[PDB]
Amino acid sequence: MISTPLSKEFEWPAKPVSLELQHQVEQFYYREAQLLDHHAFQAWFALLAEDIHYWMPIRTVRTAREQGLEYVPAGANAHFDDTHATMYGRIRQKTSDLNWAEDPPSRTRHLVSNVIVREMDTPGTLEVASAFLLYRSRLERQVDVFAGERRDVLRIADNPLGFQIAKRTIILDQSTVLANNLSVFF
Amino acid sequence: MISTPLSKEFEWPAKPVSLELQHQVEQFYYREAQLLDHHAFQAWFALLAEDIHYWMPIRTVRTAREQGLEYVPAGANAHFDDTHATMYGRIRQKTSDLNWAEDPPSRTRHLVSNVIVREMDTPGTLEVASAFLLYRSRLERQVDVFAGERRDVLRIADNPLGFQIAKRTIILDQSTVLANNLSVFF
Amino acid sequence: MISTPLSKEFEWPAKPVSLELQHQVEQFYYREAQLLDHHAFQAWFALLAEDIHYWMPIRTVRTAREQGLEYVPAGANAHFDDTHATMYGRIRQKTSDLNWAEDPPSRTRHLVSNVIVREMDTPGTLEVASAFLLYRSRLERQVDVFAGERRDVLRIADNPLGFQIAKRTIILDQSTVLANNLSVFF
Amino acid sequence: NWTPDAIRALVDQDNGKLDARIYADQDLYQLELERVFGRSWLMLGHETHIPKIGDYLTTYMGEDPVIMVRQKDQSIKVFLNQCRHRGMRIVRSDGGNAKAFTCTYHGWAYDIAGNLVNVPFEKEAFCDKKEGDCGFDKADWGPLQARVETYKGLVFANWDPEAPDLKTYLSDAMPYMDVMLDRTEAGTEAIGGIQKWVIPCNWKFAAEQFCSDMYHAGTMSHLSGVLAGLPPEMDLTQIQLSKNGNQFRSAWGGHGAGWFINDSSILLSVVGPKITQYWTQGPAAEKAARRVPQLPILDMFGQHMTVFPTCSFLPGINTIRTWHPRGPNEVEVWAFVLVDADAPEDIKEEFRLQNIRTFNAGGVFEQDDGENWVEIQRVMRGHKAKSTSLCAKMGLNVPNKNNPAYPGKTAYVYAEEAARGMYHHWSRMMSEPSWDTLKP
Amino acid sequence: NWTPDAIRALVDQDNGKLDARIYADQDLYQLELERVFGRSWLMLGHETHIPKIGDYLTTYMGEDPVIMVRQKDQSIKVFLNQCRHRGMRIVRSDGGNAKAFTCTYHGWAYDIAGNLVNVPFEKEAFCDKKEGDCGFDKADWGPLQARVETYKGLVFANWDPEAPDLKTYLSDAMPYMDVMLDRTEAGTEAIGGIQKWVIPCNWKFAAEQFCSDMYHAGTMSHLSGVLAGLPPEMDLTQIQLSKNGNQFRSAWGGHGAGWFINDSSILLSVVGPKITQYWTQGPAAEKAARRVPQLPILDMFGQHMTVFPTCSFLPGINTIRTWHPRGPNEVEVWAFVLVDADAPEDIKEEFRLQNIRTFNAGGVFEQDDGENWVEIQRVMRGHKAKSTSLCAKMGLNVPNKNNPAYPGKTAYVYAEEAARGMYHHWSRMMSEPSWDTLKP
Amino acid sequence: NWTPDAIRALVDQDNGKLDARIYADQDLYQLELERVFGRSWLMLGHETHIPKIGDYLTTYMGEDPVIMVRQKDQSIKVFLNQCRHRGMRIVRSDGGNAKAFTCTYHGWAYDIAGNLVNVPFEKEAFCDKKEGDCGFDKADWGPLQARVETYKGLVFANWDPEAPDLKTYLSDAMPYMDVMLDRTEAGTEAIGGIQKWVIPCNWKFAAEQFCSDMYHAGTMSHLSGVLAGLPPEMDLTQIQLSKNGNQFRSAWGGHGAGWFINDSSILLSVVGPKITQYWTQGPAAEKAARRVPQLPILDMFGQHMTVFPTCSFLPGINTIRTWHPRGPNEVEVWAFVLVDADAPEDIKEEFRLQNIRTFNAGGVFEQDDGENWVEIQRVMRGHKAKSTSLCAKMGLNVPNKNNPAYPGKTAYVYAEEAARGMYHHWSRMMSEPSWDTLKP
Ligand code: FES
Ligand code: FES
Ligand code: FES
Ligand SMILES: [Fe+2]
Ligand SMILES: [Fe+2]
Ligand SMILES: [Fe+2]
Repeated sequence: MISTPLSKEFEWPAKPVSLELQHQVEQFYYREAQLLDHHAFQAWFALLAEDIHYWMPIRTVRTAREQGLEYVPAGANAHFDDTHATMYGRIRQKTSDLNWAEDPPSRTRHLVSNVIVREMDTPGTLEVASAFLLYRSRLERQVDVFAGERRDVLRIADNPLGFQIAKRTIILDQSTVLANNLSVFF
Repeated sequence: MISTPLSKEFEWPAKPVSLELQHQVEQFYYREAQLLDHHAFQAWFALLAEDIHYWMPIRTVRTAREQGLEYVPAGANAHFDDTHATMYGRIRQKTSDLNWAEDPPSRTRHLVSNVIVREMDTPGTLEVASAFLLYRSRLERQVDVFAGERRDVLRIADNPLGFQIAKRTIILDQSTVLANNLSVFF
Repeated sequence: MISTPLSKEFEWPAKPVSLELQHQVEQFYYREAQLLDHHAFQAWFALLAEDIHYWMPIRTVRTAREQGLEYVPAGANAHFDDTHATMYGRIRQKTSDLNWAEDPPSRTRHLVSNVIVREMDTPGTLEVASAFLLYRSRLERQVDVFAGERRDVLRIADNPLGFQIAKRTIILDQSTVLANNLSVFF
Repeated sequence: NWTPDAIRALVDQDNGKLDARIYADQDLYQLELERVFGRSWLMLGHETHIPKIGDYLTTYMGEDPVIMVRQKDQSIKVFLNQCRHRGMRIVRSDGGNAKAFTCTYHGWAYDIAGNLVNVPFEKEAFCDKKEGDCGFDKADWGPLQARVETYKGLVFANWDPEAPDLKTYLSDAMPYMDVMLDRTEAGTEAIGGIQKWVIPCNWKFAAEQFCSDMYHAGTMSHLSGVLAGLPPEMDLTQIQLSKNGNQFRSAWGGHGAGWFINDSSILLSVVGPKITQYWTQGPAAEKAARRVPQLPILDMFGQHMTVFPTCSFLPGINTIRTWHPRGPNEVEVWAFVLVDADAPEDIKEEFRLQNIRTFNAGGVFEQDDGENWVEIQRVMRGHKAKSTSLCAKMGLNVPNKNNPAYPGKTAYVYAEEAARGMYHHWSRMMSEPSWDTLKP
Repeated sequence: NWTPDAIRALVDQDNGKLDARIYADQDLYQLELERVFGRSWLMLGHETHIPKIGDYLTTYMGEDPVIMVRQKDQSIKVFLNQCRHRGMRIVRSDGGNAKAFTCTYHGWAYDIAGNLVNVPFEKEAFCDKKEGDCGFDKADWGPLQARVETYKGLVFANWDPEAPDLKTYLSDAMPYMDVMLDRTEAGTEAIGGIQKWVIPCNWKFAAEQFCSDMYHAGTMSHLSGVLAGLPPEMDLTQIQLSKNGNQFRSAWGGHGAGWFINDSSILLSVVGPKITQYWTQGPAAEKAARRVPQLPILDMFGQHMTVFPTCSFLPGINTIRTWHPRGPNEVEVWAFVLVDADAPEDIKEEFRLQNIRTFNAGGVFEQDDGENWVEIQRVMRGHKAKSTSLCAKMGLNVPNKNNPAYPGKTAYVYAEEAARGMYHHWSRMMSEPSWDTLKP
Repeated sequence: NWTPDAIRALVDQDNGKLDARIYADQDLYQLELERVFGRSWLMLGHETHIPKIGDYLTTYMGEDPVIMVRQKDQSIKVFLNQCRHRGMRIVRSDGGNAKAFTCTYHGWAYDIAGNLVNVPFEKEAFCDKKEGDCGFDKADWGPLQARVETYKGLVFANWDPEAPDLKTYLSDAMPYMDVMLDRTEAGTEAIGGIQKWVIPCNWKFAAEQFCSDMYHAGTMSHLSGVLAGLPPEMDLTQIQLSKNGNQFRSAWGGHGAGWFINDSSILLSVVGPKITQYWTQGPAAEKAARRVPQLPILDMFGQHMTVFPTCSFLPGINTIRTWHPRGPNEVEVWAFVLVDADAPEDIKEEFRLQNIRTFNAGGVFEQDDGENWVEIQRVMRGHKAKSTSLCAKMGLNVPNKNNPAYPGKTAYVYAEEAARGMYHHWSRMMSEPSWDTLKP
């Protein structure tokens, strides 16, 4: 369900999807991560649909009775809140050779697991949750580890990967961002 | 084999199980992790069979000739050693809003992989090994990473997830516990 | 493609391989990791083909115009660069009870994911890329985390695991090695 | 350790030189916690963070955790987030609404004013016949309070009873702040969501950049950031150099601002054409110019500012943040976005989205800024590198760079006059024990 | 640095105040390693950890790694786990059985007594014609030995030849220990498996809690822990308050204990009805009461205790642990479970399972205890917060709270008398250079 | 802090004792950065790392990052990798070819000589009518330069203008170096790929081992390493003990080497039969013996050496590395492999492959070496353990262990004479302020 609270578990379908569909979605994600982890930024950006909304909300620390305030809501400040146009600009920056936070470039690994797929009411459209571990290291000794969950809307697509990303929401398992920046894509 | 030493590799079946069974077991584990990582503790506890034994032994450091002393044995001190009744109490504590180590709550991610399934001699019963990475972060800056192996006995079950956990043994890849507590479930 | 640059993404096949083959390869990798993580070094070494080449190149830090210098090339210094004979010696050292860096032994977890398979032009031979997270802890408090990518050539084999490793190249997502040694296998 | 004379020598504003030790030395850092953060006015948040009675925000003064909380009389109080029994954090959330603050260790409870009002077992364990008759009086055991003053929406706090009031401390800098804070009778409001992140550098690199350093943006640092904002048909070959502007050094206190004049392109690259129009033309801009008459605000573009020591912002982009220090080698950025409370909602939404795009942990301008500070810090671990004499000469004794259109001391947009006053003021705070001499 | 006068001022037991610096200051921590851990009796383990000749346990005295090892004559020796050639750890395992301890760097080998007995190449490289004839004598190069004494099963060690013997140091506290350690002629035994974990807090928070702080358990800290033990049909609304009990302050040395009287519910929530019955009724309880006649042990419930500086336990739950210090801001807990050696095995199994459930890294009581210490520590990073004057007044000059049924100085179960003596004793150890004055 | 007298007492070469504090004390470490690394000749790399004009290598002198770069006149310069404006790292890559080094913060650009040659906006912001007329002169703001000298391929650098030249500093040690560096008129070359890794130990453990410690290899440390090289049909029961050889202590400066005599098995286990033959027999070996006539080089096997403080290598295996210090408790190893430039390519390929197999972060010899240093370091966190008096007596006043075949002072292969001179030299550097007395 696209507007399930991020504090709430994913609304998986009564029974899991077919093996074939699980494999296609996983294989898509592994190819996406290859592109990112090998800094294929133009090729990665081609996977973003023209109507993409890519968002990563801020997470706050709350005691029991104010737990519904954990997530800073849509329409307020956020870590990412992007369209196809702004993501394009980010990609121009990343491929410019003038992005000093990425020059020299980070070494990343996007491990993809816990993939749960839901078929939506439009044929060719999926809602997918997955867990990630993003390892980033750069320069001599810097290491940042990010973990969390991605909830996507994927659309079947005529490209060589067979999908585009129509929506991406990233749950990051941090409140204070412990890295010095978010100069990598999730 | 349920009593294989934890120091020894998993006794996988001569040939891997069917794709369909692998998918059902993986999908079960991903739903379990969703429940934990979204603090759905009542729903998670419903997955524990009435005869559950949930155990995490202590691991010690030994030189070559005393390597069979690595694991503190069953029947001695341990990190967890629980029944359906004691796990119930833990769940009452976790949902009380008075569990100060979890108030505010930890941010966790349970990544599930390396799932190896074995069909047991009772129909509907499986022995499953898997690897985990448990990421936990809380308050401003605290991060604990746990890695290890789970060996479960799963039983097919009429619940909406289709299994219950009849046994869980957790291998943690630490001797000294490096976190200040074990206030999360594995 | 066996000589794709390590800086470049994996050359996956136009469409993913069958479910059955994906499952066999994943299941092989999970058994391999079980052997390593339970220090079954003789059994693990049996998985290395007689013509194995096991290599882990050095990664360097470069600004934009000297990015093709990132990887120290084949034929130069490296972290591993091994044959069946040298790997045998490493295994003798590991099983001797005189390997002080491994006495007492490290606690490892090899998480295997993002498995992408390519069928090669010889029947029974595969090129496989995967992501790894290698967790290592030892003695009281030491923890090293390694992440990266493996690119293998696997051959179908009459052993109880059904494959041997004919080539292994490891991409490590570090330049400076942050651990005090590389006393574990990838 | 460090004599006043030894400390003053680390900064030479007459010859334009800085000793690199100021950014790394641990002993100097502890003296900063006492002599700078201990008695400076520090920005904690915005009144709109705590609109209603019992609303609170937890944040920091230096490395001390404090609670900022709206009182029954609409006043705001600030006190240390530390139980007076054994030191436990009283409040464990980032913010919310309270009727009371209770310590979870032994259950000592505090009203929203910070007074101790409930001690479990007081009657059985702490006194004989009536409260206070054996030497234990709850009135004695409240957490330390700070002085609190607001300036047009911003909440500042200061521990030191002897320090000057807020406006006195702000010296001649208030009009420059007003460019952002006083454009409308409606005031400003904070978009919800304070973004917090950790940068392994010294606070002074970040404080100085927003005080005095437009240079880095007019040269190398933000080429790719600017590029990110251009349409596909344009490249960096079609962006003109920016060379005209000024900077301000406050008469007292280390404050600084700089801006471009009569060239909106710096602003356009960050905030977009919709905000640029709002900032310059129409009723809102007209009213701003009436409200800040001391400055030609409609001719000013891409302004930066620091209110010493650690309150920094960019009027017109409207990012604002406090640099919380975390030793000599680390800082936390706590940033949020301000908008005029009566701006059209399309304008508010553009401020929100352009801010995330640019001056944010993920932003296309900020990521390159921090990468610079982090690399400097790493190098200063070196023994030779930590004692280097650094050049703060830019603009020093360079004549005819002031601008009589602006109040106070001014210099070129590419200058280190503001920066020199920042370090000169740091050295005063660090070497003069009493407000007797330090006050304006 | 710190004068004796400067150190004594950090603790005022007459006015009931503590300076927060005691928990964070690094310089004070190094003086603690010299003046407290360097000459206190420290708990290393239990005789049953090393039953047989050549059995050993590696553990710690402060931050020094030591080997505790059973000798041929059934004595126990303790010596530094450090090779005298270049410093390598001699023994790399947590425990086992040895005939010899060999250093893996150059192969220097030590007998189980800690003597150096084999130097590779001694004849070719270290002497001329016979061993020792060029100044190298193996007798000279054994690792430092500690004094070792046991008290009813517990093994304690002390480096300082001038310190008082163990029982003298235990002052008037032994009966309180006996409540756990001397219930039966059979003695106690340790369940196998020492659980070890790392808490980022100062050792003194944990030492003090088990010395003197029942307050936190009678208020807020363990509500959820108690709740975890209740049947589905009950909630916290059906648990009565606990208000009756006492605490003990040792005459010398900083030791402390507290307990509830004639109310077994504190005990019942942690240990269950089977252990509660065993502890109170039947032949085992009767024999205990004969063996510890100085105390009304069958009326005592949920006792806590610390033997200064870092040996803490809960008689009747029977968790016992040492707090190993790891700088001012960290500790390791090394805990194990003791049971009467002749208890029925169903009783032993209930002790084992209830201990894992409650006072364990995963336990439903312990997790909330540590969360408190960790948050205190974090706050003390602040500059104001680290110098706070904390309230240790509870019970101070509150009359008629002693209990003549118990030996030595007593006060209410909710009191800080034990705690005041703990810090008073710390300040003595920290400020008095010689046992000449420090000894009882 | 530390008086010269206090420092000299930490090392007794007459009685053969070392104070363990030398390896852990932070205050001593900072004095090492000033008094040892600040004025010693430090190995940075090999001329073949930077063959062509504009080629550069970034590396370290102590904890200072430096650029080593080939000049237009084929000279090599070394200067601090730090911008003189605000301290940014000028060069961000490990190595490459440059025409200029530009700081990315404000765009200050440096030629390959380290001179400042381009300041953005100099004309508008830094002067009035012409460059330098307001006190800002680019000539004033170049990064600190080091003295640079090469010795047969190796590039060394030194900050101190008053230190002795390179060869003078090398004392009587050059022939021992020549065993590796001067075997052929063709010189040596470095195989590409510097391997870098982090070991949590003190630099002196590693410097000393390669200076003086064959003992650890003739005893326990490398049993499994040797075993790794044996054919399936052999085990450690068929490897003979090695007992014949010598070691060298330089006349001045702390340098050391050791080797076995007329027994090639130490070498064979590491480098294999092909390299052993090349090292001993045929035209290349014959020419080496003519080129290093001061030593019986064909009788020497498995040599180790340190050029004080941190340049270490193994002639015949041909691993070479610098130990960069990272506080008292950490080091980085930066290692590479040297081969005679005119060796047959099959020989070069065998050097390459055998080196990765053995003396490498993954190598079967190195992993066990480091495990030793790391465990020592961990133990020295202890308070008693950090002040231990360690035995450096081996060989002390043991007569008739020298070898007149070799120049300078010699002793047995299993000895600590070289090691004693290393620590004696450290104590001189640490306690004598001026080259007036310190120079040879
Ligand atoms: S520490 Fe707050 S009530 Fe005790
Ligand atoms: S360090 Fe123990 S024998 Fe050398
Ligand atoms: S810091 Fe290098 S040009 Fe400014
Ligand atoms: Fe900037
Ligand atoms: Fe407690
Ligand atoms: Fe060695």
